[PDB]
Amino acid sequence: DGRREAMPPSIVMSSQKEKKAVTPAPPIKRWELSKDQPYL
Amino acid sequence: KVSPPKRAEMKTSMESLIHHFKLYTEGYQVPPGATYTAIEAPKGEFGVYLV
Amino acid sequence: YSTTRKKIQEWVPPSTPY
Amino acid sequence: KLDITTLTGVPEEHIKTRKVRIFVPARNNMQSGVNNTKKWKMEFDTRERWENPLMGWSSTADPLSNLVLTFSTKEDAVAFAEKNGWSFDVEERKVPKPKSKSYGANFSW
Amino acid sequence: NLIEVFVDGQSVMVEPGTTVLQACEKVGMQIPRFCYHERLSVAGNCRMCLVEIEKAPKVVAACAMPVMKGWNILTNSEKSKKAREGVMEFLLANHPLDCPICDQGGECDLQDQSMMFGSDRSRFLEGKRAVEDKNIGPLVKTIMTRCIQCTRCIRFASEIAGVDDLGTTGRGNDMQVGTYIEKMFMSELSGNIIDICPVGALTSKPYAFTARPWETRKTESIDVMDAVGSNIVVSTRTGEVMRILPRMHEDINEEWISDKTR
Amino acid sequence: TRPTIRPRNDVVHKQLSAFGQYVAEILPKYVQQVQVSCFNELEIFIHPDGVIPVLTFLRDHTNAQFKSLADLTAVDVPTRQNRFEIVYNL
Amino acid sequence: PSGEERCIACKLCEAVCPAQAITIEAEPRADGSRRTTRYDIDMTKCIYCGFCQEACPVDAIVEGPNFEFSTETHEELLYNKEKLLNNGDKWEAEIAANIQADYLYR
Amino acid sequence: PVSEVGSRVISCDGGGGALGHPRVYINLDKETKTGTCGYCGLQF
Amino acid sequence: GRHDWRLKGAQSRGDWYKTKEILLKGPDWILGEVKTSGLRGRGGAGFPTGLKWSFMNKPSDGRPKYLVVNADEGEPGTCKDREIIRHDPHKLVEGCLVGGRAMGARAAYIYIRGEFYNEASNLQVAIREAYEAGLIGKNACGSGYDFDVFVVRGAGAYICGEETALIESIEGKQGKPRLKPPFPADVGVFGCPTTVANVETVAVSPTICRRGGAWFASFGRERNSGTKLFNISGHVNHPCTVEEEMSVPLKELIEKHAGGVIGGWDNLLAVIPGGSSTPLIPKSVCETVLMDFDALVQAQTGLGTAAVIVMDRSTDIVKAIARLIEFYKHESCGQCTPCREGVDWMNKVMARFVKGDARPAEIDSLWEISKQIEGHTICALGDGAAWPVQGLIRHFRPELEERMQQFALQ
Amino acid sequence: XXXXXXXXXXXXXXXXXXXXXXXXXNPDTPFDFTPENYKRIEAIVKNYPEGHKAAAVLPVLDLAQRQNGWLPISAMNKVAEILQVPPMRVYEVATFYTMYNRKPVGKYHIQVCTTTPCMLRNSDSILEAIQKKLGIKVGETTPDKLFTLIEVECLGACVNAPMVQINDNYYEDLTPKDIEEIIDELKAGKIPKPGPR
Amino acid sequence: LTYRYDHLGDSPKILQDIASGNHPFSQILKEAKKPMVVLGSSALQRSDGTAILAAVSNIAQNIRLSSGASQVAALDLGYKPGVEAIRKNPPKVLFLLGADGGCITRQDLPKDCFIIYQGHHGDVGAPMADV
Ligand SMILES: Cc1cc2nc3c(=O)[nH]c(=O)nc-3n(C[C@H](O)[C@H](O)[C@H](O)COP(=O)(O)O)c2cc1C
Ligand code: SF4
Ligand code: SF4
Ligand code: SF4
Ligand code: SF4
Ligand code: SF4
Ligand code: FES
Ligand code: FES
Repeated sequence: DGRREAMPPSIVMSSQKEKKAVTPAPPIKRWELSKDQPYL
Repeated sequence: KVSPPKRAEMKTSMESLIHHFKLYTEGYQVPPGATYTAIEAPKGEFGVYLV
Repeated sequence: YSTTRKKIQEWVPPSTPY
Repeated sequence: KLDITTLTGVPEEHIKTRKVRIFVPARNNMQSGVNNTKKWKMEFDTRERWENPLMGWSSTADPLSNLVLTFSTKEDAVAFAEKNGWSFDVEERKVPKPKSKSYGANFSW
Repeated sequence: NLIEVFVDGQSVMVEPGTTVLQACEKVGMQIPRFCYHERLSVAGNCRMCLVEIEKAPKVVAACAMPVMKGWNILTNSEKSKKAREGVMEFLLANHPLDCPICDQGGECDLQDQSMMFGSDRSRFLEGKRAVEDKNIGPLVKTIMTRCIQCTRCIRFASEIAGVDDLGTTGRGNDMQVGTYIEKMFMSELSGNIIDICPVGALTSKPYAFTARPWETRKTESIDVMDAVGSNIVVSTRTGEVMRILPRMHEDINEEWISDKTR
Repeated sequence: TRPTIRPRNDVVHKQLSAFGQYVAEILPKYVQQVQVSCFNELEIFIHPDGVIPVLTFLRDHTNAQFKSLADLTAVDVPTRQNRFEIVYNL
Repeated sequence: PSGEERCIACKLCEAVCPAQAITIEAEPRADGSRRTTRYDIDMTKCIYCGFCQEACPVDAIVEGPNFEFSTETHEELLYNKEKLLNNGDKWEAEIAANIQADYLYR
Repeated sequence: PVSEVGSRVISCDGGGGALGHPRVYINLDKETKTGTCGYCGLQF
Repeated sequence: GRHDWRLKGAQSRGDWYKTKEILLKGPDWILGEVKTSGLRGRGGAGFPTGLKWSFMNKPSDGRPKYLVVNADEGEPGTCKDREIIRHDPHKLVEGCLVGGRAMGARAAYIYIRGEFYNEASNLQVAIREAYEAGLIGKNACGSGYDFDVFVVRGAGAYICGEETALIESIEGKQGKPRLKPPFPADVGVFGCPTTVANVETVAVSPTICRRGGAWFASFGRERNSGTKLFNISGHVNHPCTVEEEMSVPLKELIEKHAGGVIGGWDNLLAVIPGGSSTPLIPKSVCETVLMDFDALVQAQTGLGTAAVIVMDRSTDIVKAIARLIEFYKHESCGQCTPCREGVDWMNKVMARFVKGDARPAEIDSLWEISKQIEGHTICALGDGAAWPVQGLIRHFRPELEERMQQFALQ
Repeated sequence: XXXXXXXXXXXXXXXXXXXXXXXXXNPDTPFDFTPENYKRIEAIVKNYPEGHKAAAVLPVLDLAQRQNGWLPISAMNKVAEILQVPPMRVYEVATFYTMYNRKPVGKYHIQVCTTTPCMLRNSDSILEAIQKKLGIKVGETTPDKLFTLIEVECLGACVNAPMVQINDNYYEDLTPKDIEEIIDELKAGKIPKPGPR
Repeated sequence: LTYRYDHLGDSPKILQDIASGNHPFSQILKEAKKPMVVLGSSALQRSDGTAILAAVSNIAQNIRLSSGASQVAALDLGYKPGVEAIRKNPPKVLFLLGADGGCITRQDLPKDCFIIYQGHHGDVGAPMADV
């Protein structure tokens, strides 16, 4: 079963009820340029 | 529970026929929730937000 | 055209007097 | 009394000469299930629905017969219709009384 | 004086004694069921209600054992779930492929229990038993074969209609809830069984075939054939009444209804 | 439990979690809660008065260079003290 | 092939059509077999999605190979049961040919 | 049309292997029997 | 005890003697004499019998207390009680009086199979003599205590072998055993508290009350206290009933009491202790296992109430197991679903197995489906049908598989 | 409620019921019991506590079975009327068990072991021998309507060799010729209860 | 009725007798907690309905001393007599539904055949009713 693996969302703060900076994700690299046909 | 049984099968075994029947009558339930999917449709990203 | 006959088939008063 | 009748485009007829009928739906009795029973809903009263002269279809006049709305609490529902300026017929939640059960009471004597 | 008992996690100050089923009913979580029915009687057949004790290795029928002494019970425990699939495959091992024609088809409890719990693949691979009909009266349309021996209906008859004409017969497979002897069973509460019958094994002839459950609107009101004033759910397929059913109400009908009114 | 069910990566759930904490601390005059839908979708709440200031920073860098609204959905719900429930993808 | 009609009014063709074009009103046969009284459909609303083609357990209704039946008057679009049967009579070797050629993929 | 012989329980499908009505078991011999949709009665 | 079933023969067993003394108007010491005796259930239950009977000790509550011997002797391979009842009713009667006193029980109904008609009759005669001597009823063989025996006949229902089913059989209701937790210890026949015991237990109890219960404890392993009758059957030279020490190895009792195995073949093969208990492979069956039931628990097996099914390889095991499962399928009332339908299910498959027509993959599912029944049915008959098959899959797989392919050539 | 105090003299009356055959060593009409049978059934009805006479159901049917040799539905209705119990419960009892016989039996209702231990002892040769004799196939009556073969589940006489019983009479240490000889002796009008060893 | 229950005799007999405690049944009625007196509507007609009601009420009085459609609605609003016994023939009767009481007699009809009939079936009342 897969649908039974559905789970309530993980939650943080619930504000209703050093330290370091951080990215949502590591930055993606710039793409290589097409290799075989660099220009058109 | 989500994909209807193949016809050769639904015509010859009980559970098959039942899930067939309910998949077309009531249809499948989905867990409550919300999302935004998006894909590279040719004109641009196509975006579905549903709950 | 209409299919499956009728509905209420309501009753009517008798021909005989009183 | 936050009346919003002017804001809704609804014709006066149907904020007037008909009534909502709040209730928590009864269990289908053929079922043994209980899930659909809970949670208030806000059914409107039925009006006329005749028959199509052709094909016998149930042609219908009223704007909003099929409408129905779930709720979490009754007070919220009543207040809801009040915000709409709606006539209403609130009905009690009617949870079954708990009952004693005993397999051995069948074998008293 | 009322015992504490743990539904899966949270504590619940449950009433003394009272069945595990009733405990989870009190927390509102709903165990899969068939043969049991309040306003009837408990029975050990149809062990679809099996649930797992917090510690004791083997599952016990939910409507059997009364709760006591700070019990905890994992309704969602995996062993419970394997148990339920286990039983459901057995029930479906013989119930005939009749869903499209069986008049119970819209809401038969057996279907929904098959969806919520039963394993989807078939893995029975032989031959279903099937049995001849037993004609019974102007009203009920017995079909059997779709019978699953939740005795239920007999527990209805002996304990409410009071007639004990119908009853179980035979042993093992071939045992049948049909009454022996051709004799017709007429009673004033004969109609309510059409409600009580778990599946399509017993369904009202007069209403038969005429409609399907997802269709009809279900107005609430009260009977007029009697001044007794029992609550009901009238059911109409658009501009025309289809069938009547009882609507439960503690002061009067309580889930039952008459018969002349039906 | 492999062929059918989705694998659901822990990693993304981590990064979104921590980042939710990150914004939760950076500007908590208004972030009611930073729930992460388990299939990797963060989603903070906002006091209705607070819309402009939050979104403003949401374009403004720290990491929140979330340019371009994808949409401005308006989910409705009859209950609740206030029914309409606006939503901003980014 | 026996010459008996297939339809048995499990009525879920009504229950799965998104346009809900279909309307059915079954009543018992004198023999006691389930049957329709006024199966009907209207091409005015039907979207030719072929959900009905999938849905039928007894494989009664079938989305026929014919694709041309443009007509003068709106009232003709709204097929009656008898009309469908006549279409089933006109084409039966053809349809049975398609289903014969196709069903294994189903 | 004429009823098939039986003794006793036997299959029906309406004769269309994955083309007929879904398989069922009629259960009669000397008695008239069935049925689903297939009229294939087993009076014999 | 095989000779002279009349009271004259009980004299060879010494009759009642000091039984009047045993009636000290209090179970208690004899109850302790039972508890200390270490006796466990002969019904295949294996439950601490003195503990089992102690449960009824509670001050009456005013409802009359009863007793019902589970005299049936049915299970396949089991003909233990036959020669007994046919040749020693009296000690059974004395046990009824002693143990009935142990409950303080007012009475002692005894259900029988209806097949045992002639000796239900002869039992009725010897019991009549027990009334004739004043042994029973008012006063009853001295000590002044009243007690009231009766003997019900049966009618072809092996399910009645189960105790609660038998109780339910008594009221005229069908042999459909009650759901727990009410007990005969709590609510038995009608509504009154009752109890049930194997013919062994009740017949041997007075002897515990004479000869020392610790002397009973001496035999076998301490947790397998005492002795038990051992039927021997199947491929055996001299099939017979033989009471014996619990701890005795099987090859011992066969090759001594039974006239021995017919060869060294069956030693390599399965031999079933009882019926519901599983067959075991080894050439080192007995060489490993000891007939006392716990040693069989080491072998993942029950005693099966000590009936023995010797099984040479001249006979295919599969045919036997299949016929066994047929024996179950004819009998299980079927009120609880998993039994009602699962047993028939297993029979339906076993047919394909003896046909050898089945695909191999099925066997796992069978072994799987057995798991589904293995704990679930409301009474043990479904479990008893369940186990042996699991043992067979546990063991003789190649026979099955090769039978399958050899059919597959066709 | 109530109770049943002992009656030692009554047990002797019950002894006749236990041995009415003596120890060796249907269209809803019609039926009625012999007076001696009323005597017996009262004598055994005494055996049960006064509160609930329903317990008397099982033995009573046996007596009817002992009388008619068969069980017409009218007899069931009769017993039902006697104990006031609904006929349906009676039918439940009539059907649920094997010893009862809705169909007429032969003057000798053969019934024979079929469970494995006798199969291990070759019950097959036995049944094949009798079948070879009468030509009857399993449950069909002889046209003479005197014999009725029935394969039977474990008789519980498992210790002993192939076995048969015909109306409460175990026969043991069977050999296929032996049974034939005993059918012959059945035609001789006398039987013992003979283990052959 | 399906269940065991005591059967009595005749109206004024067993009723007034138990009312005067002549019946042994009156005693068990005395020791009984919260006694219930069930009088059917059908019993009230029966030529002298009032007499029966008086007798049963007496039983109610005794217990207290010892201690330890289209019907109830109209009486909630006092439409008594309710019975047609007022007559005195009154011209132009107005049926809401003469399907029930139209079986009785049309005696006012020769005096006045006219009868408005406001029913919903052609049964009984309609044929013998103008308008
Ligand atoms: C002759 C006989 C047949 C039995 N048959 C069954 C049976 O079919 N199913 C079952 O679960 N128990 C059966 N039992 C066991 C009973 O259920 C009961 O637990 C046992 O007889 C009492 O054990 P005890 O004598 O050791 O106290 C049988 C017992 C006897 C003596
Ligand atoms: S009612 Fe009986 S047949 Fe019709 S669907 Fe539910 S279970 Fe299958
Ligand atoms: S009658 Fe109704 S309840 Fe009794 S078995 Fe057949 S279906 Fe289940
Ligand atoms: S599916 Fe085809 S046959 Fe079955 S009901 Fe709907 S239309 Fe009639
Ligand atoms: S055609 Fe497509 S849409 Fe129209 S009814 Fe059949 S399935 Fe539904
Ligand atoms: S459990 Fe299965 S076998 Fe044991 S009694 Fe109940 S039904 Fe018969
Ligand atoms: S209700 Fe628990 S066993 Fe069926
Ligand atoms: S083994 Fe077949 S009867 Fe005893």
